Amino acid sequence: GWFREENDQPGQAMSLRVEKVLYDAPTKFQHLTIFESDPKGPWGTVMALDGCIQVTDYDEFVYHEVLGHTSLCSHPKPERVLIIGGGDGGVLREVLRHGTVEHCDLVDIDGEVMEQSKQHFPQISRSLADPRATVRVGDGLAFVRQTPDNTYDVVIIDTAFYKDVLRILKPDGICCNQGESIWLDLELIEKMSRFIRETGFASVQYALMHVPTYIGTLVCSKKAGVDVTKPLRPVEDMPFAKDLKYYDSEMHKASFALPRFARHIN
Amino acid sequence: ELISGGWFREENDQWPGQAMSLRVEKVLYDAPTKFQHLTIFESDPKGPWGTVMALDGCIQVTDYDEFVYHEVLGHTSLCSHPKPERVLIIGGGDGGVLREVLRHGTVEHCDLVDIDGEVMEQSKQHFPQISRSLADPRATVRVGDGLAFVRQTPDNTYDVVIIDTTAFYKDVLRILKPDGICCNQGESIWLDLELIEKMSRFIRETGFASVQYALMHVPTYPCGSIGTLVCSKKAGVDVTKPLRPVEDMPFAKDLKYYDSEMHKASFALPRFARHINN
Ligand SMILES: C[S@@H](CCCN)C[C@H]1O[C@@H](n2cnc3c(N)ncnc32)[C@H](O)[C@@H]1O
Ligand SMILES: C[S@@H](CCCN)C[C@H]1O[C@@H](n2cnc3c(N)ncnc32)[C@H](O)[C@@H]1O
Ligand SMILES: COc1ccc(C2=NC[C@@H](C)N2)c(O)c1
Ligand SMILES: COc1ccc(C2=NC[C@@H](C)N2)c(O)c1
Repeated sequence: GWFREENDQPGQAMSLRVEKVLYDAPTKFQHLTIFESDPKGPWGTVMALDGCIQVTDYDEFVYHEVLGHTSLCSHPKPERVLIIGGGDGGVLREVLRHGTVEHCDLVDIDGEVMEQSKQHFPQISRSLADPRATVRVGDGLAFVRQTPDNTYDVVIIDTAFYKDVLRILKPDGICCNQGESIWLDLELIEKMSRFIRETGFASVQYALMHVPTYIGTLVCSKKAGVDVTKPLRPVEDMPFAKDLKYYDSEMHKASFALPRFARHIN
Repeated sequence: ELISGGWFREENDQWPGQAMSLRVEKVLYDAPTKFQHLTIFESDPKGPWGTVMALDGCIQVTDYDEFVYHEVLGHTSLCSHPKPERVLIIGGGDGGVLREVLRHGTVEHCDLVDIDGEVMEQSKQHFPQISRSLADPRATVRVGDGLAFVRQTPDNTYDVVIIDTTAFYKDVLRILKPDGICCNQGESIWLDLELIEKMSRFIRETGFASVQYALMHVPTYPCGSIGTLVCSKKAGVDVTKPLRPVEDMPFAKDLKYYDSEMHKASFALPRFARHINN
């Protein structure tokens, strides 16, 4: 058998050989597929949601180190962190390396994702049981609505709402979401960036990522003048810097340099 | 083999258990050549790709993305050179690199050698926007093996050598002038990290003073990432910061990918790979 991935945005398909199907069922919220890919390939275990791959053993370090560290290294002293989505635990694992982090909340709508990540991606999900984390099953929209002003230093969106994200951040707050591809959806990113800036964020900057197959991130600061393109707390000064396989300060700087057709985003 | 409405399947033997497929709208060419199997087709009009070129079942050019790897190859090499007057391109029968090279006012002549005359022929036909450079009076376009060509070239002929391909490295160093920049199509840091390190190491060894690997951001590559080894003949040259920034040259604003920030960014590698560049 072969898992086939397709996008409405057509005439193209990416196919992965299925070694063993590990989970395949709808959930309260979406279709969840987990499979062991060809042992001769690099991919390891693969997770898709509604047919779109979200996690592979092989590349997960990329998007988890970028979202975790681009945001937290852009913050003067991130103590309280919210993660919306992230039920696999990867961003949480990266967030929790930082010795400044006192507490992280994680809210994912789908408790089956977390359950299934516990069983099939222990390399990613081990962080869910960290004492500095509180993991909640529920809607992030509903969650941010019922959250006090000035609760978090950083909100990470790993999937009215953006007013509430702005509201729940402290004055020096960093918001970081999963952006669309500049190839696939330049139009969406332009719109998101304007949207976010208008709802109140002072600077919005798009960071690009290098994935083995195809993504990036919007990094949003509440206070202006702050150049998020240069690390405010370089990871190189921190004890875990050599533990990371993708992210460092040079990659952080490089990530905001956009091909010319997309530059006007930043 | 290929039919209209059928699917083009791209597989890679270094990466088993995956395939990237494209829906074929119109088969344009599908025959063996003297050297390779050339396959050209119009892809799904509702997709972004347009016309697609494959050699031995490996896609080499699409209308959508060609600007990336041609701008990266053309300008990273030429903006690292004080005065690129005479330019060699090995491979590149489609003319894409050549079109970028010739944007530069300092170029007097560019030689181009591609082993397969059918590639150039079929690029003139089905990718006019890439191959229009093949008719430029400042270009001499030749059918031949690049191995024999550089073997037969005098010492200190070229300011820049660009290897754009699907003992020889001794020759490239030899035929470059003292200020020479060599540039090649590099393998993926994902697929073949080791090849790049062995390659970078033997290039330096054969006698190039510095070697730096640049990364590109492509819309799709089912084999990881495509890169470029940018190599300096003279010592004390830093290819990672543009020697002649494109922002000063009248055609900068015509480029869709490359600029100085992209140039600098391209040499920042993922931590797992950074030892390649230091
Ligand atoms: C698996 S994670 C994939 C990203 C790479 N780590 C994506 C998660 O976002 C969750 N998600 C989607 N919408 C929401 C909302 N509205 N709230 C919380 N979590 C959400 C969804 O259940 C996935 O687990
Ligand atoms: C099409 S180009 C790759 C597309 C990026 N412009 C790859 C070309 O290299 C040629 N090639 C391969 N081997 C050689 C040799 N030995 N010499 C010259 N050209 C070569 C081959 O015919 C393609 O046209
Ligand atoms: C080679 O097949 C693959 C492999 C990985 C992904 C993937 N990893 C994260 C997310 C962006 N997509 C994919 O979509 C297809
Ligand atoms: C949509 O599927 C695609 C699209 C593009 C490529 C490609 N562009 C440059 C060359 C190296 N490969 C591909 O292989 C498959």
